[PDB]
Amino acid sequence: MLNKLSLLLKDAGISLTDHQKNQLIAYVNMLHKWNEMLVRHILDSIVVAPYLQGERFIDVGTGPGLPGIPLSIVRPEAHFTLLDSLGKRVRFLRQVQHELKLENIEPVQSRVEEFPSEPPFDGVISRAFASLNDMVSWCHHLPGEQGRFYALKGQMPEDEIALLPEEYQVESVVKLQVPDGERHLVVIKANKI
Repeated sequence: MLNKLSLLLKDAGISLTDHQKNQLIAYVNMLHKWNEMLVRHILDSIVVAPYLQGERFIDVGTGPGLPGIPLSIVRPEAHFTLLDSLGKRVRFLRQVQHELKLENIEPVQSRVEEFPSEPPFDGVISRAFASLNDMVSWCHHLPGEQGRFYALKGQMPEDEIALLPEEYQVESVVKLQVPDGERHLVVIKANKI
């Protein structure tokens, strides 16, 4: 009830068509039934949306759709595959897809490998892993030759970056100062050859 007002207050800086906001609104009512952390997860997912390069993305271990759903709402021209191992989450995501009438998402049940990934993704995102290294190791088969790994951290993840395999490079780090509210988006790519 008061979650929206807070979310509206936070969006101060991000534009959103009434349509996009209505989908977001419905999503919060559905997510609430599924269950201030919620608002914070929705906001984080939205602020990062602009930095995802490409048109084909996958959210590994999406759960009830975080950051996946909020991302699909604010990036209508991009396609988001929402992956989870538990059919219960996938079924929820399908309801959401129906309620908000999302046309750019694909709820799919499968573990990381059980997933085809025939046609590579431009971007892989996830909040299910303990560290950057874990994420890249588990999702390594997903990004195209030019695809990227996106991870949202709080303070500069110096140790985790240092623990990244030589075969992977931090292409960029986006320090976000909006909201404490310290946020760093790490963009990783596999080194060629």
